[PDB]
Amino acid sequence: MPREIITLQLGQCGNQIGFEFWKQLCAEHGISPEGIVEEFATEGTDRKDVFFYQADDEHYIPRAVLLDLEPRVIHSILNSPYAKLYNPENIYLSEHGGGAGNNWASGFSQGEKIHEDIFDIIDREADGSDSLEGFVLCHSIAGGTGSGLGSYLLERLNDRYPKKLVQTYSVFPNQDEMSDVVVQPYNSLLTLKRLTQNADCVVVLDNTALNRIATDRLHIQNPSFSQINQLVSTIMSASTTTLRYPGYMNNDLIGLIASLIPTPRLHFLMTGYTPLTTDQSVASVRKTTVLDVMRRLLQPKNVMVSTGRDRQTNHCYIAILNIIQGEVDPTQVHKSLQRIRERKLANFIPWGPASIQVALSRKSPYLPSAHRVSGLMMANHTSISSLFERTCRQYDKLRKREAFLEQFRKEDMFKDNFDEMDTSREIVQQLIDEYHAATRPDYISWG
Amino acid sequence: MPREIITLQLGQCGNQIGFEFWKQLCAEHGISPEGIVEEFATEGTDRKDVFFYQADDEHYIPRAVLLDLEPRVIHSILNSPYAKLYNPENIYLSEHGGGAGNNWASGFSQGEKIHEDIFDIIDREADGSDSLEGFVLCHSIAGGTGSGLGSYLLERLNDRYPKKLVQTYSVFPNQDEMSDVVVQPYNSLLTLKRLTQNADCVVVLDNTALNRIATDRLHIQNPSFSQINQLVSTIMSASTTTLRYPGYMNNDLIGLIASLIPTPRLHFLMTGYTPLTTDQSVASVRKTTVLDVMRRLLQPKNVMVSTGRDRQTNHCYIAILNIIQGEVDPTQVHKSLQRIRERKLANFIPWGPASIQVALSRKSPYLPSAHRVSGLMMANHTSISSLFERTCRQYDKLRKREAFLEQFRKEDMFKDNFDEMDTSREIVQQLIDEYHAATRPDYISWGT
Amino acid sequence: LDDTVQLVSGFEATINKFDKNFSAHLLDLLARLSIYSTSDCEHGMASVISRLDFNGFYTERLER
Amino acid sequence: SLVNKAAVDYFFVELHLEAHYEALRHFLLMEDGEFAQSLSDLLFEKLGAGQTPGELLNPLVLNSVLSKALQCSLHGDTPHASNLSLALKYLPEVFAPNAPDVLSCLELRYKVDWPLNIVITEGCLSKYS
Repeated sequence: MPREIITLQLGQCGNQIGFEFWKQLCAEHGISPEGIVEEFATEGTDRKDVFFYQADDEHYIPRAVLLDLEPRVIHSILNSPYAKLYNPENIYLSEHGGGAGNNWASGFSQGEKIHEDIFDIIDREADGSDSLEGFVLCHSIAGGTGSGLGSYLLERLNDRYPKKLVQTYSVFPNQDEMSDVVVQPYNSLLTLKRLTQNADCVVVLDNTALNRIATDRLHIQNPSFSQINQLVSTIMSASTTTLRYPGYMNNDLIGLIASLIPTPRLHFLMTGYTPLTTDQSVASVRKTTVLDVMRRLLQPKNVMVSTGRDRQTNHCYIAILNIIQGEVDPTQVHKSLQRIRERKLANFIPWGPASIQVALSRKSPYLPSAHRVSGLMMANHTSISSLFERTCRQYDKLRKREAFLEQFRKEDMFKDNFDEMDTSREIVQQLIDEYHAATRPDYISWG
Repeated sequence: MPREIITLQLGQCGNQIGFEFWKQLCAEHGISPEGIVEEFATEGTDRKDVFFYQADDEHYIPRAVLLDLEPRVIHSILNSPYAKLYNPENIYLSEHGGGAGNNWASGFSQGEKIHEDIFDIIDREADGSDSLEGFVLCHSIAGGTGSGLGSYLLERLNDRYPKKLVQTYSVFPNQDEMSDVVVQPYNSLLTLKRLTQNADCVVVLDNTALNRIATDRLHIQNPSFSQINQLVSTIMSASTTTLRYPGYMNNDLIGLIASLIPTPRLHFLMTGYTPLTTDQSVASVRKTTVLDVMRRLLQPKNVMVSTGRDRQTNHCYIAILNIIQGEVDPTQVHKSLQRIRERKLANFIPWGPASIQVALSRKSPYLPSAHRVSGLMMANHTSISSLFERTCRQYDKLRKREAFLEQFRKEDMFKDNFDEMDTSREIVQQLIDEYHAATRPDYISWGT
Repeated sequence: LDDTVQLVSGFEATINKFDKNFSAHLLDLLARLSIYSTSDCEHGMASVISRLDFNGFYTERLER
Repeated sequence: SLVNKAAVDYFFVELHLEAHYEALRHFLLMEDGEFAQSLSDLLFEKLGAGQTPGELLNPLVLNSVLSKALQCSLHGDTPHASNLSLALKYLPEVFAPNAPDVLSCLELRYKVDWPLNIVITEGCLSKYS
């Protein structure tokens, strides 16, 4: 049975990501914005039960629990196309509407106040899942609502499902874009803290990389938080297509992630996608070959992680697995490997066996794919530490500067100091160093 | 011959619930509000005699007895479209018109005053019934009249047919809401007592649960009292379907409750229905799946009994029979069972044989089904004890405070003491404990 | 009506013995049905068994 | 040439050779990813728990595993999936620990009717198994 994933949408960015994810899943499965399968959606080959629950034989409800400390995001969700996708009883909006004041601690305290409702929502979504593996929380670490509520949701998932894995998709603030959330580094630190203590795996999503991709590839001069969240949801959809369209390979999450996560602590993954195309460029179905795909994957414009230019450490990929969906010629894969070897396009860890795993996945029959072949890469790359190290450095810089702490000082967790943010930054730095260490032979003795 | 059911309607709320139940039964059997068989009721496979009696060779009269201590409700019945449905000899109206004053004891004393009329109604319905199985009393536990008179009617049904089975759909008052009827907890205790002593199976209809079902399943933001009474009537219908719709199995009330009631004391049943829809919400034929039906029936928000979410106690069904009608895919049933097991949505009794009996029947052409496929479950479930235990605790809390007893002290039954309220609370507590035991293997020794 | 209690307990014991014999024959039938459902991997027959043995009372007796 | 053309048309339209290949892809190639995942998890749980072939390959256990995998599979209820059968080549006394061939006793057979059994030979079905 599929490993079902419950999606928790927290704050403005988290709710936007959840809405865009539900839109993409509906489009791929031919589900209307109301949760009803469209008459054209005759291909019952999609796995709704991974991310959606059936309310009836016809109505598909996302297995999503919406928790926010600010009413703005919930109101925007209720005005989105996915308003009818989520179970309204699984949507928690703070009655006070006052938000978290861009304070992670306020959002966390509101999540704690709505803990019972949120965990009831999560359990209701889980009961709609035939073989629920655990919960995946999608949120941003930079805001107040999405950060605090995301940490609260992760905590409550850990409390309710302590024997189940808890993975989070935590969006770290953009370091190249000026965040409107001046307290974003503190919020990011608190979210990394919660991922360290209550999540089992944290996928670091650097908003800087999302903005860079929007600028260079999507031609978006100023990527909004909503646009970054929608890009993240599109990436998650493409990576989860093999979960949603069951096939011969990659029928479970653990099979996909096993090659990417060497140690329980070394759980910081980098992603890659190929071919990369802008949403506007759907028109030209480029006959991209596996060699062309691999060449495009090496372009920084398609990598979902903004690694700093470390001049001292030659950060590298330990291993990369590309799951390619669509028409793929094995001979094209072979030519791609040949060209990569001649060009030395990938460096692997020297201390153990590593390779490019290939998973073949079907495309949604209801969603026209602009690409003959598409692929998600999951990779363990030491450069992912540079995103985590940069987030930690920003957290430490904000705590040391007390920047935007007055908004955080309204919440008890951050009222007197940001010591929790600085300790979180140190823990995230140690995590980054361990991820970088996993590129080295001494990773065998790590820990 | 059909297993006839005598309907006992007590007080304003009970009489309204009984009237709506008889209306629903008539609609399912194609009986007009005047007692005439509708021309559309060409499927002679329904048991009209289960819910209606013949008053003469041509007129079918619902087996309904209207009992009130206040004349307003009886006059409203005689002024309703169902005025010709009820036997006029089965309508007892107190000459004093004063009602029970929201006092359970006053309602009981009025039932004693109207004992002769009620037992005459029961005997007339039984003699008009070729194979009378027993009486089903529909009443509310929250008022004064409907509770006391309902208990009186249950007592008289047990007295007249002591060798016949008596199943009841007994609506217990909500114990978590502060009732404006301060004596409601005593009333609730008396109704649970009567269901425990004189019914063989009691389907608990919590008006709180009815409101929850209307909100979550029927999308009714503010369930009206009429909507609550219609939900109670729906619960009674689901619990009585095996008596009212004859098939290969469960063709009698005693046959229906035998599989559900392992011991005489563990007779407190909880009910669930899916899909639940408000009369106004007929428009959208929801493609309800077997998985969705079973999940909502096991969901307390859609269950016509409001059990709290106990995380510590594995409350369970003693027995459940689901009669499912419509298009059912075996693969969908299998996926439903898989999801139910993974979510542990239903606990079954460990102490006795229980199964889902399936009878295949054609549907009534006269009853519009809002669902392409529908199913009723009648179940004996230990979570109904949570309603009965809470009602008993509230009764004890009121009796210890003598709350609202001044209205009862006006009636002879409560003039000197409130011992009837304390005995009712004790009976409801014993019923709750026995129903909880029926979820456990030790139910064999329950009540020892 | 309630020696009457003693008569009732003796009747109950006789009923329980008859129930045991009936349950044994039903368990043998259920065991044969289970064997048939297991040979042909017929999920339909497993659903039929789950209808007949929803609480699992006869499943353990058939296994026994 | 006329006979060959008419035979090709008969095999495609009447004998549904393409439909037989589609069924082989759905069931034998584990195209139902959910069924394959459930089967793999149940197999690895039984092998790691040391269940014997008489315990693991018992018709009740095999039928329950197949039913659960088909119920969890989107394609498990398909008529092509109904042509799948889990059979035992041999009954091991004990599941050898860390043996990769522990589950080699299982065979998936595909039934071919006349005249398709001339083309889909028992050797072909044995190779598929």
